[PDB]
Amino acid sequence: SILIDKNTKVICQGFTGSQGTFHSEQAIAYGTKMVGGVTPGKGGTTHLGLPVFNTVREAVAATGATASVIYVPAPFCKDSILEAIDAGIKLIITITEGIPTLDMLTVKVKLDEAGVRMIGPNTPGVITPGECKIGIQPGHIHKPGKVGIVSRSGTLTYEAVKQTTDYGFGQSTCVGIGGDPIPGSNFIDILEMFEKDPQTEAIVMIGEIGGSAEEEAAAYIKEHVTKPVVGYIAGVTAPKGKRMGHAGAIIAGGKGTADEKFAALEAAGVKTVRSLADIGEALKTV
Amino acid sequence: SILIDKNTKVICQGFTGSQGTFHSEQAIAYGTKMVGGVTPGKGGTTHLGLPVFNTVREAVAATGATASVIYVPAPFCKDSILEAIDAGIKLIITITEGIPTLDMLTVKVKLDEAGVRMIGPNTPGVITPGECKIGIQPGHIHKPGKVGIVSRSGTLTYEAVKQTTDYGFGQSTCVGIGGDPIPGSNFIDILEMFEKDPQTEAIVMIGEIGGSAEEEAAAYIKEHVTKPVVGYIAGVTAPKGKRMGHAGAIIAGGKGTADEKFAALEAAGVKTVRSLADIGEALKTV
Amino acid sequence: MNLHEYQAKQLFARYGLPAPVGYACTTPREAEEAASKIGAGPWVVKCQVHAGGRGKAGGVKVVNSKEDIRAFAENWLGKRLVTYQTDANGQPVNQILVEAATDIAKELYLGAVVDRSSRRVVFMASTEGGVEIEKVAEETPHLIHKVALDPLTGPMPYQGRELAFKLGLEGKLVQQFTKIFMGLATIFLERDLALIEINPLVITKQGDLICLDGKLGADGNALFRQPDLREMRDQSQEDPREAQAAQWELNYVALDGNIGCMVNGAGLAMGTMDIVKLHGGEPANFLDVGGGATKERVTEAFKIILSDDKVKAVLVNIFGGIVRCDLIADGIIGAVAEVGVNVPVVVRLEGNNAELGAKKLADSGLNIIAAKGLTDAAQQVVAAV
Amino acid sequence: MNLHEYQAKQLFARYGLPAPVGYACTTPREAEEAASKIGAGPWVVKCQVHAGGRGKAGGVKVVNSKEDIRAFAENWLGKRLVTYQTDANGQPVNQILVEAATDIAKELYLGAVVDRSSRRVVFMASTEGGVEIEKVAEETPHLIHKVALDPLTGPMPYQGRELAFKLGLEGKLVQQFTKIFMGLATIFLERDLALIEINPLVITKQGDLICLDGKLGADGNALFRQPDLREMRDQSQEDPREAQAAQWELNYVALDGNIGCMVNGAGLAMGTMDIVKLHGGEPANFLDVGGGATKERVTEAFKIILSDDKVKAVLVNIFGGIVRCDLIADGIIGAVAEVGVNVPVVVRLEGNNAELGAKKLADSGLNIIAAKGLTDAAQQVVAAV
Ligand SMILES: CC(C)(COP(=O)(O)OP(=O)(O)OC[C@H]1O[C@@H](n2cnc3c(N)ncnc32)[C@H](O)[C@@H]1OP(=O)(O)O)[C@@H](O)C(=O)NCCC(=O)NCCS
Ligand SMILES: CC(C)(COP(=O)(O)OP(=O)(O)OC[C@H]1O[C@@H](n2cnc3c(N)ncnc32)[C@H](O)[C@@H]1OP(=O)(O)O)[C@@H](O)C(=O)NCCC(=O)NCCS
Repeated sequence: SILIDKNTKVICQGFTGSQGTFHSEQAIAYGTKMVGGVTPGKGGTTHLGLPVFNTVREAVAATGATASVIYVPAPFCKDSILEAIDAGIKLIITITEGIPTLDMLTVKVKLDEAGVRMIGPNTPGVITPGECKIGIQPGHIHKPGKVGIVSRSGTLTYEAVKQTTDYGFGQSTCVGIGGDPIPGSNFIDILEMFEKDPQTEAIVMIGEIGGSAEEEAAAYIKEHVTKPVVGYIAGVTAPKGKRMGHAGAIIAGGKGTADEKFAALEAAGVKTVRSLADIGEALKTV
Repeated sequence: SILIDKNTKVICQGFTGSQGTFHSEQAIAYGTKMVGGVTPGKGGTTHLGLPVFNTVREAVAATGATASVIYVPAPFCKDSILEAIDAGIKLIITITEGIPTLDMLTVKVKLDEAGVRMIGPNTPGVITPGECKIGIQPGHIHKPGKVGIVSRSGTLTYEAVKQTTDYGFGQSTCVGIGGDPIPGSNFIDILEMFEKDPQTEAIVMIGEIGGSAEEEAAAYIKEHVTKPVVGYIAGVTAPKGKRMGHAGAIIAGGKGTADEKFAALEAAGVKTVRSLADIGEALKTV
Repeated sequence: MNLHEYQAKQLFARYGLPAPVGYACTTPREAEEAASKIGAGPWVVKCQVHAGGRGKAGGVKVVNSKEDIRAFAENWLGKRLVTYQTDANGQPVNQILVEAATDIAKELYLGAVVDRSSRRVVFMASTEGGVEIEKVAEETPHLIHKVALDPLTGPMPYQGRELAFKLGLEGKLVQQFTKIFMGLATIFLERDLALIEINPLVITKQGDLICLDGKLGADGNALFRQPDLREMRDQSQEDPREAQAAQWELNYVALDGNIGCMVNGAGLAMGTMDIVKLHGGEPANFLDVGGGATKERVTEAFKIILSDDKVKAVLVNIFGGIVRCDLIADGIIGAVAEVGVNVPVVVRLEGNNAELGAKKLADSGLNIIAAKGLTDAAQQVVAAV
Repeated sequence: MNLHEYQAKQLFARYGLPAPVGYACTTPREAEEAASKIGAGPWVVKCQVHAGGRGKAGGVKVVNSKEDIRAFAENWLGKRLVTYQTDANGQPVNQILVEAATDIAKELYLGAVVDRSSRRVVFMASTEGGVEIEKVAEETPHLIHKVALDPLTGPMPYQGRELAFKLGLEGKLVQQFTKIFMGLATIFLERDLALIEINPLVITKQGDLICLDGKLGADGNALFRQPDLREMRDQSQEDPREAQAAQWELNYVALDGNIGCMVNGAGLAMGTMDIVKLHGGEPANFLDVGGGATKERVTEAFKIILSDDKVKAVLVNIFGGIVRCDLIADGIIGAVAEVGVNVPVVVRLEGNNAELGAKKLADSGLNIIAAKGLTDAAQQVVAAV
């Protein structure tokens, strides 16, 4: 598995809010090691049986948490992400959707410069079936296994999870890198992690129109990924120049089309599927 | 020697200006490998027998220079220093005095982040007697030798140079780190360089009131400098809170006095002298 | 969101960047009165629509009399202009920009976007103005010059100078260019822009730089902190159904097909359209159900999808979410029933109680085919057509 | 350069940061008229001088009648206030700040400077307001909290919050503090400041934060791009000779001694003062000759140094520079001759033609001892006294 496991201690920024409460509850049920949350002005109280703090730094000092999930509304994410980086957090999972591009641009530079890892924003989360769950994904469809999944989307990912669970392969860890233009981590970042992960025997890569993260991963897979990879790209029927939901799902300058990415992954010897329904099948074929 | 030698190719930013012309001329005479200068709007012409370019990038592409000396007036240094960093220059010597503190603060971060080395600003320059001269210092008083010099001042440095030349020791390389509050390189940076330099057998450290670069070097010398170091601090008779010429020569918060620095260097076992006249002597004593 | 050329120039002006003297007009009377305010002719009249290629479509002209300005205005106000960047309906022209003619010496190109690859804001300059930059790129790439804004230091003069010199400018044109570069870079960062395109950036016979045209795009995600921009949105320039869907927390985009798609998730939405296309179907739209699939939201979805007479069938594909499939099945039934859907509806539920839901659907008595598996669902909707 | 408290508060106001309601007055009449404009008393009257410790010196008082305000004003306007931070002459009081009294609940400390050690702008907060922060530091360091501004991102709310919580604030006082933090950080960066000190930053009985006092220092090197600040400089608060020297490109600072020093270079200047002190002398000043040692500039130097009656001798020490020692020797002779120096003058020339110059000096016939070596020069000036 990668990023998280049964021993990862996690705090929640936006802990006392609607989504923060609901999903933290789900995580606790799943068995995730939630040790407390942060909500400026509500420090000193307790929520979901856990301690609430005024600052990320206080929370870390008291719980030694190393990961933080963010459920803070867009307007304040640049602030809470930078606060986490400063407090010492090493892993940040930002669920929030709607963060300004120019904000992530700066945050991304700081993340790299500071050596902190962030998954997202605009992602369903990260999950190591059986060990740890951080995000909004339905736990009951996952199964401890050997396939690692990396996707730019949410519900589309569940399809691959269901299939890999049905064929019995199960999942090592599921990482949603998010649907924004400038994510904290991209395909290559996660791919390299799966390569070094002994528990991961195969990799499912799920992408969509927009940008060139996929094309760049293709070249990287050819060059540094020895394990088998099944890839799927959504957006063949999409029009150029229009945003299809995700802030990143847009074909700009006529570059970054669905077919373009399929072709790229194939030239790198990646098993690509043209029906999201056949991911499980193609996997068995390896 | 350190930083520069007989093979260092050098370009001049502010090449066609008054100081840029005069001192570039002196450098050429000394034998420095000046290969061209940069002055926006005067590209395509020739000055002092060398080519003038419109941008640092053009100059580098044509001469392969790796070092740049800056003679641009303060208001435009942040711009020309960042231009050099971008063009690929690896060594920058900024002679300019009067640069805004907040400007150097940002430039310093970029320098480190980019892995580029800058001596200054507000410095007489750098010189490896017999091999290369970059700055405004009088060449005829130097002599190829074994003593390396690091100073926060200008003319005060010449005293040490004359003495080391007179006692026959000579100099390996002379580095003026400048008199500003936030310099490109500090004592420790240069010290470490002298330690690895086989040609340098001894080190003369010249400082003054203000800040704590000296105290910090003391600790570093104790810990990582094995060669002998003679140190001199100016400003014993100076008043607290007043600027004594150099933008950095000011005792703030009552901390950073002359005696304070002497004491610090002594606690680290550094041969300190209380009369700038006895530097040569103390050196012989080692 | 996009802004009109006249709106973009007004902004460049606020930031001290040269633009022709002009006036936006809503009536033929304002248009002809603009002439005298501008000065002596000839004058340029331009229809204002978000799409480009207005010239080729005849929406841009140079006229010589107030009488002609008036004729141009009475011919376009109220009509829809159709360019190579619009659908067949084109866009409504509710504003005519009337400005002073410019003595063109040379046409340059200056733009800026957020390069997803290098993760920086990047400016492009070229001597090939007045041409679709994309072509210049693929054909003569060496004629396109770029610089990236440093997140740590912000735009710097040496960068504006670099482009100027690469474009061969010299003399006062170099400072003028740098000023424009610094200005646009500042707007980009301050107003949270996404796109900037000065095409062409003209050098006048009199020897000055002036922005003959301008295109701006703002980051929608940042409008919460861009009060002025927020107010400049022109709804008429888009499909009304789009804004209507956004209101109910749905993402919609119309297409050409007879098969409607209602899916939860953007990726899954596109994937479902693709699989329908794969089995010989023609997707009529893209509709990603953002909020929970309540009876109310699903109802709005149907109404919006079906507002297109081309739709003959509707494929619904929903995976998990925050509700149970049996509950969602009820909502879909309630929805279909209340809207009175007059076409076959193939549903594909998956997740918690997937079967219990399929059951309720199969028994609804309504025209609802409860598919088994995505491939099945796809084949059936394509069939029902 | 430094600003007056009233000038600082006016700036904080422009940036929306609370300060008492007040007025700067130049005549006793303006002072008493201020009372009614402010409201009901009592009122606070404060002498305005750059130095601190005004209170201990009796320059700060709370009065109860217009009559008293008038008396205070007539007593200080025109006089020089002497504090533990001024020389014996103190500084001229040309302005009386008259403001509304404040109901103090608690006194805090908030400041900012450029930490040379970490190379960042750093803000300090403490619950120990109304006290020389330096003392709080060395005695109870754990009561001083700091944060450094990130060059890449600029000030951030979470930082203002951090300090607020460490100070034990809560409720609306937390947002109020953060606002003030963000504001001061912004001023610091935008106006190129060097120092900021709100001491004390008061919490009122009514429960609000207000800046009872304020101290600003601007980076002189940046004034070329700070038009407003440039105009706020108050020459009267410094030694007039200093500004006078700067005009002729000389750096001067007066001391207590009988030996004047004229040296080229700040480091060498301090070093020469030190060596004189070392051999039993008492340096009367610091004078670093910036520009070339021309006859004219050297003349000004002499005039300025000798303007101090305490000076009995003058030591000149010049090393190289951009001229030859023989030429400089002539300039010194010309200078001494034209000023008509009435005290011994020991000169020490070094560099190109050092001896040829020493000769011209020894033969000038004037009262000029041409020393051989710095130590010699030092011993001789000390001697001549
Ligand atoms: C992040 C998001 C869920 C927030 O929505 P929400 O939880 O309903 O917001 P709420 O107002 O209920 O709660 C937010 C809380 O953030 C907190 N908050 C604000 N600024 C904060 C900061 N800097 N640090 C920590 N907490 C902060 C507040 O405490 C607030 O709730 P409270 O004050 O009532 O306790 C929403 O903006 C979002 O991104 N939704 C999309 C999720 C999504 O679809 N993701 C992609 C899936 S693939
Ligand atoms: C830098 C300094 C030496 C300039 O003085 P100067 O040479 O007389 O200034 P000039 O105006 O003659 O020349 C400056 C040149 O910079 C150029 N310039 C301006 N911006 C530039 C940039 N970004 N890149 C390159 N050149 C630039 C101009 O082209 C000008 O030359 P020009 O006359 O051909 O136009 C002066 O600002 C200074 O700081 N002196 C302090 C010296 C000192 O005390 N050093 C400490 C040593 S101990």
